[PDB]
Amino acid sequence: ISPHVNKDARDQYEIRTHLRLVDIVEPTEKTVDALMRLDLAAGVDVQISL
Amino acid sequence: GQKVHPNGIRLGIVKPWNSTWFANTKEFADNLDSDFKVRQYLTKELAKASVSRIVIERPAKSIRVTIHTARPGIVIGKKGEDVEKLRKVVADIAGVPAQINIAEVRKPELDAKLVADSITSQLERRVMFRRAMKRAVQNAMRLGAKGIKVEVSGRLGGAEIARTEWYREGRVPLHTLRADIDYNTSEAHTTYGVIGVKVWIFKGEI
Amino acid sequence: PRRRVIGQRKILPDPKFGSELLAKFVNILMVDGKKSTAESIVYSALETLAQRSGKSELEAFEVALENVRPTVEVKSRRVGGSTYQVPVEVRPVRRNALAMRWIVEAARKRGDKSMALRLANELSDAAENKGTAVKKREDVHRMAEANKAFA
Amino acid sequence: AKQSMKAREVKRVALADKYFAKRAELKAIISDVNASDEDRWNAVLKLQTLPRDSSPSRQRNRCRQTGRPHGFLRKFGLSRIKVREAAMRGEIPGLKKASW
RNA sequence: GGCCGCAAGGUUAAAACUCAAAUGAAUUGACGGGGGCCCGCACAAGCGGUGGAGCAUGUGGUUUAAUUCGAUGCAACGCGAAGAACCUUACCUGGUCUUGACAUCCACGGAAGUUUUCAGAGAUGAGAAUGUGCCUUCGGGAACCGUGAGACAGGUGCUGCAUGGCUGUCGUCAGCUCGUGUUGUGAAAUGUUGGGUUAAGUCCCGCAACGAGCGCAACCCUUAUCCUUUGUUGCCAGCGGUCCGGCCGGGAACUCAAAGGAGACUGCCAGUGAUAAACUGGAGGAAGGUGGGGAUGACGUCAAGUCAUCAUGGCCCUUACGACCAGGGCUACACACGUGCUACAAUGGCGCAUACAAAGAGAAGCGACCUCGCGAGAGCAAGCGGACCUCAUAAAGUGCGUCGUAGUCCGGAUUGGAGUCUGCAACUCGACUCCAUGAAGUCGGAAUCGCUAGUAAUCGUGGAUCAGAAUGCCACGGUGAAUACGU
Repeated sequence: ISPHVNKDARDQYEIRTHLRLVDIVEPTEKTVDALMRLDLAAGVDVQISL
Repeated sequence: GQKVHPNGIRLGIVKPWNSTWFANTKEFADNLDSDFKVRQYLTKELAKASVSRIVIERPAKSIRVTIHTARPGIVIGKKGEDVEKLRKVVADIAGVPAQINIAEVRKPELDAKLVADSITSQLERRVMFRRAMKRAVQNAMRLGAKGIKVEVSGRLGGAEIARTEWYREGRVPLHTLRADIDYNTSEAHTTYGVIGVKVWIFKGEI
Repeated sequence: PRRRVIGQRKILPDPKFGSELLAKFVNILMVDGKKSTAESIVYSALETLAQRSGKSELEAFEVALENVRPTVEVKSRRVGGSTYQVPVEVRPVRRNALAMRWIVEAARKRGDKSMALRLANELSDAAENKGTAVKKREDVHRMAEANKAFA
Repeated sequence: AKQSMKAREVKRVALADKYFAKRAELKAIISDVNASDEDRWNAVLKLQTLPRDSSPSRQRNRCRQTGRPHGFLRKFGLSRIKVREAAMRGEIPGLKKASW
């Protein structure tokens, strides 16, 4: 945290990543359409696997 | 002793972030550089419109910017033109489709960035710093704040030896994490060097 | 310390003979965080000593300790820019601790083959009332006797 | 840092991008175990004939905002000082002071 | 000079010259080899080290063409540097350019890819291919390239005693101040002092004082005990299969995962105490008196550190203190110091066989199985942006042999010979592998350091910087002690 020389002065930071899982087994034709049509907030990342 | 940043110590408890998006390790650096350039351009261009906060969000494949200001007429323009120009240039810089939104500051007397900018402008115009500070403290306390503090440092009045001065009023409890404290800073360029200004404002516990 | 209170820490009995004294002895012999080595050394030495003396291990150990326990020591004081050696009593726990430490220190400085043999020989010599530990006890008693005028 | 020291890196990156394909395999058959007796002698010669600034190991990671060649973090593309400033101002999503 | 006295001396009593002060009483601090009361690994009671040997590494000095610059009582010396072969670079020798390596304005000509000669390279002299978008609404040069005149660009050059921003230390010590009232001619005082008490200017009770603000405590993270909700890539009590492997059907109980909750408050019992604040014991409970650990740094002090991360007033150079290139140096060596690793052995060295973890990283990446090599490695080649695959075997320990106090079957510097990998290139100056050689050292003078519990001591594992280069830095678990009478 100092610009020049002091070595025992320090800061410690962390980032946390949260994770969730959902699975659907017997769908219909319209459910996949709705799910691919949906929209989400800015800071959420979503992945769909068939 | 050295103190800790009031806003940084409070992020996540009573304070939000100024940027919101999710990225993997391949895109963090590029996104940060893009945001730096965007904010730089906007601050250069709207230097006369009383800007105090720029919020950037990234949906799937777009960019959304929100500007907090106290002079919406100048930003919006007549029949919505200057915002169109700014959208064009922001899209050019970012590299993807862009959207711009505007938001109001009711009272620029309770905003920590705008007070600092005003004091810096008066100092550049050669007003006396004691008057400059007292006016700010008095207006802030009249319009309903629970406490304020102002600090000014560096070769005041042209003296050969530098100094630091401050004023306070009300309550400013910097050790309590549930307290809404707003903080910002600014610099002034004179014929003798740089002068620094800091402002703390208190609005109650949450 | 100045304004503190020291509480006792619970000790656990030794596996085969439930001897808190022997747990303390193993602790004092212990080195470097390894406890099994010390336990093996202690048990081997005690077994050989029992074979040599024809009595129980506890009895042999207790006789050895009785022949080495002290009763009066000397403590330093500063008066008039000089040093006085005031004689003072000793508590039972300190007696036990001093005895065990002196025995171990004496044993570690011999010239036999293994530590087990060293310890067996040292304990036998102590039981017969001759050796370095008893020499140290005698020296302490003599230095305490030489200073009875400063009580 | 200096403006010239900043320009040098642009030059190096451009040349690496230009000659990547040529340097990749048409010249790195020296590791081939059944290429030929000395059809790789010419490979080594005409590899060393190329410009020196085209080897990726002659690039140094510098801070994007200042140019500092020491104290670099790959996740952010910045140096420690600027990382701290941006973190305190609140412009790095998800980052905060940690304790445990 | 006069008078007095045996003498020592007494009494009356000047001038020239030099300075802008000398002095009394009282006020706020600081100090005392002055007094009173308290605290802290400050002493005392204990356990391991450093100072001697070999080897990392930083500094002083010396040497050199250069050994580039900064920090330098505690609070510099494994410090800026979370990683100097070229590059990084900031230093030296030599070869070269002058509107410029990096920007905005004017004009005049045109458009990016392949290839051969001289150069150490920089950089000069060569060929054919190419015809673009656009308003072609006629030239727009918009895209990029080359050349000429400046207006200007450029500086890791000086001043940290001209500055902003950031940091060390007294010190997580309990203090530092203001409004109105009152006392003194005034500088100032009271409050904040006193009797108890606390880790604490923490709290109660008194008193010309009545009230506030910054600090203390709480609001934040993690750890330990339980309940509810969803069971995959995680789990396997009861049932049935089996190849004896959660491998199969299955189950939602338990371990585990991360979301909402409950719990600890001197809340209860007895004694002491001023009808007071509090103090010493006990019950129940996973946990008891701020349960354990972390983040959090008051008004101020040291003209403390940083113009070299960045920014910035003043000064200074601009055919040069500003670009470009090859080769050297920061790695020198009579000598002095600070922080570390490895020993000087039997609580051990060598051989064979076998228990038991936590936390992390992976796309120009981590790389299994199989074959070849004594070995570092090589060739083919699955899976994995991951509770799924890879890194990836924990070590000390435990059982059976062998060595028998020797400078040794202890210790491992230094040197010769063969190789491997990353990299345009390992001479000066990289890390590893095999064969051979086999040094000092036998517990270290006057000095001197760390530690009060899952701590010290000991054994292994991971990560950032990184093409390649840790014994240093930051993190993780296993085994696991001694002592505190007292000031």
